[PDB]
Amino acid sequence: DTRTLWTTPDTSPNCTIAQDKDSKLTLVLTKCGSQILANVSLIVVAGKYHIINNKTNPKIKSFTIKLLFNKNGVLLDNSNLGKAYWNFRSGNSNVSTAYEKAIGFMPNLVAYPKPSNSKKYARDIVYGTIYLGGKPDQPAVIKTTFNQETGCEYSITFNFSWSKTYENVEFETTSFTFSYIAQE
Amino acid sequence: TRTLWTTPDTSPNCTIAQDKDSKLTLVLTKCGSQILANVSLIVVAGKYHIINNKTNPKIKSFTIKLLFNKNGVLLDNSNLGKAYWNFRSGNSNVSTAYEKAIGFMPNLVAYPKPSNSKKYARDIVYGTIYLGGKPDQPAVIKTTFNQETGCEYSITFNFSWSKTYENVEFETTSFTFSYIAQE
Amino acid sequence: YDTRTLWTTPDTSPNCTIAQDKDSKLTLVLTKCGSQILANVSLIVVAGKYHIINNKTNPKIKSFTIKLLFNKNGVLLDNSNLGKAYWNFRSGNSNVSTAYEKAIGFMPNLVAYPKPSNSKKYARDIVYGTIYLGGKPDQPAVIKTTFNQETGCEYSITFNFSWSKTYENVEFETTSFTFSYIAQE
Ligand SMILES: CC(=O)N[C@H]1[C@H]([C@H](O)[C@H](O)CO)O[C@@](O)(C(=O)O)C[C@@H]1O
Ligand SMILES: CC(=O)N[C@H]1[C@H]([C@H](O)[C@H](O)CO)O[C@@](O)(C(=O)O)C[C@@H]1O
Ligand SMILES: CC(=O)N[C@H]1[C@H]([C@H](O)[C@H](O)CO)O[C@@](O)(C(=O)O)C[C@@H]1O
Ligand SMILES: [Zn+2]
Ligand SMILES: [Zn+2]
Ligand SMILES: [Zn+2]
Repeated sequence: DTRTLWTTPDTSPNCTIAQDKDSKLTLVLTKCGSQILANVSLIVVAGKYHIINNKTNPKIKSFTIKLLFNKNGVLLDNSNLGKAYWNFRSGNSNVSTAYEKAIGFMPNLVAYPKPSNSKKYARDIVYGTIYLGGKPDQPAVIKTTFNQETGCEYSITFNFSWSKTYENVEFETTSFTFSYIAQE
Repeated sequence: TRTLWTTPDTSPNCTIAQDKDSKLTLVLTKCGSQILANVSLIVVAGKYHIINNKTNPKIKSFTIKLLFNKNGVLLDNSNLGKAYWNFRSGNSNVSTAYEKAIGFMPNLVAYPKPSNSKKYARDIVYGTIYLGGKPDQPAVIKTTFNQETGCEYSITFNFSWSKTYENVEFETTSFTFSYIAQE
Repeated sequence: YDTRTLWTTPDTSPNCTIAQDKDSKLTLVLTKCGSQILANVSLIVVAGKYHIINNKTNPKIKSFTIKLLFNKNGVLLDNSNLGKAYWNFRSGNSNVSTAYEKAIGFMPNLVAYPKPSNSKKYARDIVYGTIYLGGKPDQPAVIKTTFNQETGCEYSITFNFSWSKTYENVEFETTSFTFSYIAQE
């Protein structure tokens, strides 16, 4: 109702992009009535997307992190984010019990409809720019899409892409804030 | 009572050039002293539906105005229609039109009404939305608080672009901003 | 009395020292929404070095920083650029009668944004944004907000204002920027 659904703010890897637990996705979802206030950042610690080099690897330009939810708002097992520490805040960590329901934290289906025969509108997307290493001249685009995945009831997906040729740049980002209309 | 919105549907509610030619999706959530705001626009017909700058070089901007009285009631003078601007009830509105919404109005000390005194830029918020969800099609959304005359409160959205777009449908991604509330 | 809001008040009375005493008004509003702080910021320089920007006359004037430093209790330290006099909890459009003793719930989270130490420094304690001088679209200036990266304090929120363009006689008064950060409690 007014609680926080988050990933914990530690640096302990909780996310799988290319290989297992290669990244820490810090995501904090806070319910303010009909809108959800969201704060996001990413640290890649290992694998394909850890150290970006577009001189040696020119085709590594984008990747996606998917969060898939069922009818009750529980994170599905096939999401990129691990189910382990995706829960309500208890202090600096989480409560002992994994949550039953989080429908109030899901994106609104009327505002952000699933793919169908009807006309797809752009309002289910939010664009933002974060910066690698905190450097102002190293931007990367974060594209957030609501409810556009199949095999779920609700989805939040993060697409990270860049158009610059980076040479040995560690992929860890500044933080970005956005919001979206809630289901309940 | 914590949310003022246009309804999350796609039923056209806004007049830019011709009558009801657009859908302005605006949600205002009260968070104490600040109002969390989320906004997108879909133009369905008329002058600003399919943008062609190579045919029409002058069509580069337009403004949607919301004008309020002392009680925070929307005026029929505004670009957005009064019919579907109300407090949240599920995925729709309350059956009765609201009487007072001063808590949702932009703070007068922070954003003063037009007057002989100095005008500061802090009553403006700048954002970038994208047409058709395409990253290579940016358009500027300029939000201004309490800068219209003939009303007590106002939130205006100015859409502008500097790129030459050919056959591009004006339907936008969402943008989130906030402002200081009157009470 | 509103304990869910820490602000400078939304007036235009100089409260901040960048180059000379009270040369600016920093309007900052911190609204607590559970474990996230919704923040709203703008800057008006009224006098001194950074008031009227002329980069043709003064090529090197391209940046400045406004620092807010806090102790263990979340009280603003006097060596901060922002004056303590009107940094308080909200009462109407003004502040409460007496200065606050605690505001830990408004401080940046320490696990999320750790104090300078021997550990690996992560970029997530930075929020980048762009505001505009005079409200003109062709006059951008980058606002860089960093959490808990100053030494000599327990908490800190710093605002670095910088620009790349050569501005000639431009009054440094900005549009508003909204962001959020994870709260300590
Ligand atoms: C934080 C920020 O806004 N950075 C922007 C920078 C800076 O204006 C300059 O590098 C001066 O620091 O310019 C860019 O064109 C770039 O480098 O790709 C876009 C980027 O978004
Ligand atoms: C979402 C986003 O930030 N898009 C930006 C794009 C993309 O960086 C590139 O098109 C790579 O896809 O580049 C622009 O110069 C453009 O096309 O006008 C600015 C625009 O704001
Ligand atoms: C509000 C906004 O996005 N302004 C942007 C402007 C405008 O697109 C053009 O001036 C057209 O008015 O273009 C810039 O390249 C510039 O002038 O430095 C970046 C700046 O951020
Ligand atoms: Zn690393
Ligand atoms: Zn259309
Ligand atoms: Zn001045």
